[PDB]
Amino acid sequence: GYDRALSIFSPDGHIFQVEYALEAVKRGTCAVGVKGKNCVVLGCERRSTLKLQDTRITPSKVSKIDSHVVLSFSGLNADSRILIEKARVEAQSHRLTLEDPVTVEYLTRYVAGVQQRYTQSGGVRPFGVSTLIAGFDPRDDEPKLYQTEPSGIYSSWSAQTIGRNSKTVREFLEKNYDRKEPPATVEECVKLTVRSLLEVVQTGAKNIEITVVKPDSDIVALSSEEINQYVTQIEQEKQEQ
Amino acid sequence: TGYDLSNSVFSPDGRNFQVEYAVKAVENGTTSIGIKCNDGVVFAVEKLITSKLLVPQKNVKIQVVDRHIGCVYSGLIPDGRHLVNRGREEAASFKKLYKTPIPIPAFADRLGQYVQAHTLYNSVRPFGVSTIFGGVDKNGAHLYMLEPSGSYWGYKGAATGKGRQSAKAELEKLVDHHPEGLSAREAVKQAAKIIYLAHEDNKEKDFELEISWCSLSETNGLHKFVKGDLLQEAIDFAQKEIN
Amino acid sequence: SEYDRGVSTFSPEGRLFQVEYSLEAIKLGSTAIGIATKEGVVLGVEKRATSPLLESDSIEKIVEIDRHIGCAMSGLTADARSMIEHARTAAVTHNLYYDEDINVESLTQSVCDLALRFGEGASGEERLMSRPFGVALLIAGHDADDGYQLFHAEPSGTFYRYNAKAIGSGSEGAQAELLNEWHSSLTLKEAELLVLKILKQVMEEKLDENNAQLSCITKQDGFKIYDNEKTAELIKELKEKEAAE
Amino acid sequence: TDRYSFSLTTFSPSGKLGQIDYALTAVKQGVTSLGIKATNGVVIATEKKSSSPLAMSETLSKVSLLTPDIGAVYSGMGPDYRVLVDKSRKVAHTSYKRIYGEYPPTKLLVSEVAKIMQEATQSGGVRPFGVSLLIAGHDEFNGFSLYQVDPSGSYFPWKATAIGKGSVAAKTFLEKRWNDELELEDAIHIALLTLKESVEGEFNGDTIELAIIGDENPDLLGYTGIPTDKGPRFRKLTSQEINDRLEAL
Amino acid sequence: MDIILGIRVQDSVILASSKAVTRGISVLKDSDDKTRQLSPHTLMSFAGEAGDTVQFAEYIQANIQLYSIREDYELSPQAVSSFVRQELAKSIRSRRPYQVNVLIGGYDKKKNKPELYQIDYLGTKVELPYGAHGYSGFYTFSLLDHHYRPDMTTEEGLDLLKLCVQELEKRMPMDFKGVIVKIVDKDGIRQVDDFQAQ
Amino acid sequence: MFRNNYDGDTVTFSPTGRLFQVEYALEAIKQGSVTVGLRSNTHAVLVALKRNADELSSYQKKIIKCDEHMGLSLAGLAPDARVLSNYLRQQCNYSSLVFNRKLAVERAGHLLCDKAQKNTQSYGGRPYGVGLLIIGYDKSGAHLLEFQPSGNVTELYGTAIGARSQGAKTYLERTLDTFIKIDGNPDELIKAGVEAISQSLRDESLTVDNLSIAIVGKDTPFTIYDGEAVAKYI
Amino acid sequence: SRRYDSRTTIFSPEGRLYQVEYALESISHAGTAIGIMASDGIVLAAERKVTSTLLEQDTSTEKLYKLNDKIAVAVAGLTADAEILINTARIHAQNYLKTYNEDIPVEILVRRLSDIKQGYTQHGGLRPFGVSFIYAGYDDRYGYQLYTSNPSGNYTGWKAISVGANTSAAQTLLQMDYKDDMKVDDAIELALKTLSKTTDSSALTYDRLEFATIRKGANDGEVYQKIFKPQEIKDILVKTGIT
Amino acid sequence: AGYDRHITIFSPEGRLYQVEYAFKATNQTNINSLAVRGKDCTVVISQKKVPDKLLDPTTVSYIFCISRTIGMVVNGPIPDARNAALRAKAEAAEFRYKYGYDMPCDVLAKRMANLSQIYTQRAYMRPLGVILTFVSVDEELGPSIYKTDPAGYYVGYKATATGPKQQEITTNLENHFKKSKIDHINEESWEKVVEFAITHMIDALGTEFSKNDLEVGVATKDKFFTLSAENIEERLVAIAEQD
Amino acid sequence: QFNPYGDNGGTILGIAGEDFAVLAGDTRNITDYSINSRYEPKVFDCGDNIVMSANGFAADGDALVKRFKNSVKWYHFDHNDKKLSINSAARNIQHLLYGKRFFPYYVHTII
Repeated sequence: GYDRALSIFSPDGHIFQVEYALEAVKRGTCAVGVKGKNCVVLGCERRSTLKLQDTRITPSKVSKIDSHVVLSFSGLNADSRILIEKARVEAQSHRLTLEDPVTVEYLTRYVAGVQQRYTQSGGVRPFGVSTLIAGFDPRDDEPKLYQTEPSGIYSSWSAQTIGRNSKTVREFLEKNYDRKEPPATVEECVKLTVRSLLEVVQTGAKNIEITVVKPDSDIVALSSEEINQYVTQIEQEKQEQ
Repeated sequence: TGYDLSNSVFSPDGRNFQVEYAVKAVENGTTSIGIKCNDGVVFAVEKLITSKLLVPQKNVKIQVVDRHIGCVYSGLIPDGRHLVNRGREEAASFKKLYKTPIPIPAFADRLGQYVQAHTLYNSVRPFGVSTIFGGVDKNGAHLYMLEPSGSYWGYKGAATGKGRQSAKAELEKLVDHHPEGLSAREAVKQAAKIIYLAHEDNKEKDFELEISWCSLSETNGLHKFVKGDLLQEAIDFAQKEIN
Repeated sequence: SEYDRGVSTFSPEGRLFQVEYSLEAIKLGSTAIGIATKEGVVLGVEKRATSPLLESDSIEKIVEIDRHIGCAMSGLTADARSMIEHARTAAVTHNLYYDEDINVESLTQSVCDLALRFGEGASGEERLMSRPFGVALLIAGHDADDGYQLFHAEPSGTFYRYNAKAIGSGSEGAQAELLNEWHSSLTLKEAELLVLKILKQVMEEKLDENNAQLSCITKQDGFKIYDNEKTAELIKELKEKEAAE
Repeated sequence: TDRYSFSLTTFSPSGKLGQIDYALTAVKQGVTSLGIKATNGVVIATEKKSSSPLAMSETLSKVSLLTPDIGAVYSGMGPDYRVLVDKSRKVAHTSYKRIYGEYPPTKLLVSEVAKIMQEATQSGGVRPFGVSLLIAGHDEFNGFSLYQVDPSGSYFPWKATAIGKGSVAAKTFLEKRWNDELELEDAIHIALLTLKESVEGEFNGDTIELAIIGDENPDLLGYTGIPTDKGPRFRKLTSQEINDRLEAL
Repeated sequence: MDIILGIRVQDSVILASSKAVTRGISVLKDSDDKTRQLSPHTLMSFAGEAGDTVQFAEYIQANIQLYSIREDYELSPQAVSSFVRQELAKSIRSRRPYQVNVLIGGYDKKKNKPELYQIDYLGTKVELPYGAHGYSGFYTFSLLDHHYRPDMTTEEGLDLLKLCVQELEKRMPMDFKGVIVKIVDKDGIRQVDDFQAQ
Repeated sequence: MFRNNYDGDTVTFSPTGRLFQVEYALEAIKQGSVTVGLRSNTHAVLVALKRNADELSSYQKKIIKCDEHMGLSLAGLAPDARVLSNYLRQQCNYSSLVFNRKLAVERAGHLLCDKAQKNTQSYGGRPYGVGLLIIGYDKSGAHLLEFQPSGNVTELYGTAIGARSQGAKTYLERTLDTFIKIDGNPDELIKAGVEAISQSLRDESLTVDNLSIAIVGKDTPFTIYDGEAVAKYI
Repeated sequence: SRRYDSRTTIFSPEGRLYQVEYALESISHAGTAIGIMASDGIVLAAERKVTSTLLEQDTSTEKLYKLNDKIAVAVAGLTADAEILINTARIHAQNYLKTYNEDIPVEILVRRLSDIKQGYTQHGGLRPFGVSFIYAGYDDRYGYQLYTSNPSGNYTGWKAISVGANTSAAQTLLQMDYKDDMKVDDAIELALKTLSKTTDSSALTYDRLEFATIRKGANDGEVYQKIFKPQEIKDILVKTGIT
Repeated sequence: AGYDRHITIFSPEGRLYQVEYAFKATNQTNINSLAVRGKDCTVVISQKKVPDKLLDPTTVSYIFCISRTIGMVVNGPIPDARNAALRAKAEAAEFRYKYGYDMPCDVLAKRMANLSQIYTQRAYMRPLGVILTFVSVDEELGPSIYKTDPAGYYVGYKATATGPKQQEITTNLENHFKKSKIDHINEESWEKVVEFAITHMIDALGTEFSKNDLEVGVATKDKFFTLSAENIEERLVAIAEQD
Repeated sequence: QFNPYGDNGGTILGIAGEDFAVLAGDTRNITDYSINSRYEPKVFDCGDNIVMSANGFAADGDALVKRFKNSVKWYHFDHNDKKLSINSAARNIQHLLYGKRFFPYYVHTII
């Protein structure tokens, strides 16, 4: 077989080791990014299955990279922590050498840069992470949303999802998200993000994290009640028809 | 066997086959001989003309080291030049340190120690050549013949290559009917002879003979190439006896 | 069966299969097409997106190297980003040292002297990167010495100059067609409808100005990447001539 | 055979590094050796075997002095022990004596040695040491001590124990005749009667190499004038001192 | 040298810092801000050698900010100044040292107490009720020894600090082109743009 | 059954004393186009048959300059040649700036042999897949050499390498007595080379697009004739 | 045959890292250790695995260690791999103290360590740490905290956790009786009231234990960290359910 | 399925055969050597087989002069032994330089048994397939004899043997020393001891020797020397009658 | 104290005509108050129709020029014997000179 190393091409021009890394992203929990036209909203799910543990300092899956940029992932947990750190430092080094704080693409590019660097030489293993980077460039108002894969490629999207059962959530989004006219309200843009996870969450808002980011370094996480205030209003019109 | 793949590995009987195969490649190259006359030595190699399109007098197989050492080998030609350039540095740095041109016996170890080394690590290929060399120092003349395992000694005269035995029996002889140092001039002569007699294994492939020598009286301590008149004489002085 | 696993291993008939497979990696990319004319050079590509939520321009299949040189790639994207980057630095540096523009082929040259850096072991020097790049390039440019030139870069390390060429999944049928169309006296507008036509042909999906990107370069304005409205009507204006003959 | 026992870097499906256990086998083979902790001393001993009496065994130690308060012995691959020793006597200066103006306590030397033992493991390209040592000594704040060190790098403290071929039982014998009180002379005794069954050769003064940690020898210094510099506690018994204690069983 | 004053009062710290910037014979600017906020409640003024001055300031600021998003927690005045003294400390024994003196004044939301640390380019740090760098001390220190009280209001401090400046003007040879004042407290940093607009 | 556990690395001797990886290399030189070289006592000549892809692509050159008095033609893997010809350009420049003497051709052989050398004795790499015919004009007049990836540089009077090269070498082997004497006249030394090369065509014939030539000698600094300029020989 | 578990540098077709999983498997071979959170303290309880009649155990320790003067950890897994970490874990802890002149926060220290363990999982020529850790400590940021980390490099915060042998059992029992506020002397109770049930030995003997706890209050405005002595154990052990 | 290919892998029974195989190579030498010590001298014996009328015997020895007091004999291939001979030959020079005094036999042997251990544990090369026998007259032990092997071993010998005939030359001595009940040969001068070995060897091999079938060296009060060609014939004569 | 510099006098001159250019420079070469040669050129053709002269410290001059000429050589080698536009040349000379910004060539050069 030819799937044994990163430095070998299969007869048909593939490199399976990198491909298999992706098969791990599917293992992790689901993440979903949805942008409006004055905001961007990220959503996740909580692996609430085996708990008798703490609560205070529980990861939110979503992390801030700079005052104006947040990042979310899916896949090998431990692997993810390093990318988040490396991107945080770079974000500060950019300000140190150019005054100006980073752009959402420059960050995405730097990250994917790393992910690709770990598929070059052998005696190295590709990060088993896939990530969604959202935010707003400095003194700019156009919402941005990018995604990166373990292979090293990055891309922008109007809305996108990764992780287990991302095929489903994606179908949904596709027939709902209007390219010509994005959610014009942070409230509805949330509503749309919530209702999408509400097809893989397995009931309860106790399994859903939502973070909202607007222009001017204005970011803010969501609470358990607020989140349920939507599970509520969407469980209405659900049987309402 | 799985003991003939790596170069470092010992076979159950303490046998290093990769070095051995190295020798198989040596006893297949052309033939090289080495004569040790009274004061100085004589070398000669068999050059093989494959086609008519081969400028003659060119493509020399004998190299001088410093300016007093003859040097000839058989086997992989590139490996040849190589083992010698090292010898050329090893020489040079030595004279630059002690002033006095390097002792022929000393020189040999340097080469051995080096060839030695290419039998230790599995990341490299053993030298694919047997080398014969010598020259005249303060203790007169010496003549050695190093080989693929780094093993070597002093000889009265010797040779390696596809046809070496004939070169040897017709060599031991010269020793028996002369037990007391051969002859400066005469060595050359008998040299061009010992090659022909040995070429009968390449018979169908016309060849070109190359001789060099080093002697305290004819060369004057320095190693020189046998070209010109004495070069012809030695040929006929052998072409005649070939009948 | 046994000699295709080392990038530094000759098959009994003097071949380097890993390099060959490398190329086979490109066929998987979507088609890219280049046609050269005494008027300028054209570059067009099939975008091919998995979803309607992707942002098109997200897929940079055609990019600028410098004001006078552009290009289109095909094959592994991560591997492309690296070449595009080197190429751009190559151009700019040369500018800095000479106060002039790098000859198209001299640039293409440096791009190949980069792929030429594969191989791990240590037999002397040192060139860190294990295998061949999985991508090819269509470099369209222009310089004062040889005018509008168009090149094909292969991970093998060599390159040829073309009058017109196509790479990617469709380079099979596309290259045939181009063999029977191209002629030295083609106008720029003529080549545009030709690149546009051959894609539609050996492409697949209904050819819309979303799954097809088109660009060109000229002495006058350098490298420009045709906006959507232009390409859009260039498609209508195209698909029309198909009715009659 | 597995396909996991030929790589220091490899975990077997259960979770056992391999090459280590086979290394630990070369030890469970070596000649029998023991160590007993007393209340006012500690004894470490190991047997000797002659290739032939044509060889002078009195030019190859087996019970070594690391510090004038610590000695050690072994069972397993001879040659390793010889250098593992000189590397221990150094990592004892460069790592303590030269920083604190004094020699190191038992516990920390044993750990500075297991540290060098550790390296052999974590890293493909080298093999671990085929030796296991019993290190015995004493330092002011800790009283006397007894420690074992294996290729695995781990190390533990005993009261008494044995390592080697004849250990299963020797380690059984000791278990029976040990109690918190044995004075050193008792230990020196209990040792011989255990180094007894563990032999097929003989029991003279040469084929037995035993040393012990005890009281200070104000004689074994070489100088006198400085009050505190009192003397070395480590004493390797001589061929004579031995066979005498052998007569009185 | 430049002017760097600072004084801690009841519940806040105040920082004064001359506005001029001079290159040899001329004055290229009379509205320079020698300040640089490290975090919501930590402020740091500086004065020293031409280039070294702000390259360092920004560097420090970058580290603190990094730490703050990473931990999502805010580093304390005490620990912040400690970090600074560490760097400068290593700096003095390096191929070429930064020649920068500083003042750090933050609000410890944990103790609800204002704190002011004064550090010089050598790595010499000390916690004080009020401080100054360079020649700035000789003209003021006595006035503050005289009137300063720990119970002082922010409102009273300013009045005090005004006196020190008036003295700096009357007896100092250099014309520092006025100062810019800033206040740090439980609510963060704000600029008294009315000591200038006066 | 029937394997060959001795051809995996350039660093392994087969039981008979052969380096198969190096052998396979030469095999790649045979798969390349043909090229010819021949010289008299006043000039040297390179004649090459450029190859191509489509009727749209260009013909890949195979003649390379190295100095005003030296050059070579190649067969096989293009890149390898680049590296080699380049190492050569360097060696000449050194011998020019430092000593101010034009690098002799024989020397250029030793140099290209010792470099090709290293790649047959160490692990990890592979041998150069390309043969070269070098020509030049030092203080010993005309000169022609033939280098192979094994580090074997031999000095001939003429020769050819590449697919079908055979026929051309034969021809040269007869016309020898004739051209070895074409002194003072370059135009005839080239017409000779062109005849000899045609002895190796099977597909087409040489056209102005696929023919390359080059000369150097007595009063002719290494220059290369391309396309529309080699017409007077077609 | 042919499997994807030959090393850490290799993903199976399904994105699994076997080599790492096997290390995670080495833990179930270690002595049980427990950690229980409390409204006023944290308890660390372990059960020495290794055993023999003549094995010194009243002085030296094997499972409980002090990293910081405010942080402690329970070990489980490869003995040597444990010390390598524990030491660096101690150095890092002191650099924070030396730089910020404040004591290092728990999560930061646990994260730094998990981040090293992470790394030995992604680079060739490296073998992951065959260790697991129960961190128990206190900082002014989040009061008392209980954390756990495995060989894969992940960490987490429990209110009551167990690692080692029979984790299923130990874990189960706790999940049952743990009262969310439970005072300290009830956790030390529940410590044995769990370790007991999941042992083997005819009887749970003191010499086979290791306890330590972290308490603090208004009194010493700071934290007192205690590592029980063989004595206190043999005692508090009787006060419960042992003759 | 290749234990014995790598110098670093332990067989299930901690063997490391590559080190073992190393030894058999120390035998394909086909030369025997025994060394015995006098009362102020030390002598080593070894046969000098020269199977070629071409090799000039002057350059055919297996005993070199490390330092002006120490001599060495090797039971292995001239390439490998020539290496070792050099390293040790240099350790001497440097030791003197770094310590003010001439390096002892017993030491040099430990630098080598150590050197050929690190040589063998780090795997930076294949172990040399030879046995080294160090002889000299120390100023703190006079008659001294130590012998190192490939596995990194060494020890003192009152007089030992090495070759394809261990036991013979050995036992023969065990019965001669079994009588004299002492650990050394008694005699005022070397000359006589020499005679003792040849004498006590022909006995074990069963063959006569001439002034070319043998080879011996001896050590005096600081002055190591190789026995002459012709001079070896001497004592051979003197002891051809006092039978 | 070893001083690595020296002044070998000399004067050079360069005028640019409407469609031609000149560059002159005397041949005398000196050291202090003595003569080293009454004819030693300081004005060379470097190829591609470019004249150059570096005047000041004799040696640095010869060096720069040689270094420049070997550079024209390689410009051809890498860009198909393309001609070196005199402007492209000066830009290049800059880098050569600035190459030694901290151990400067003690000369005033003119092309």
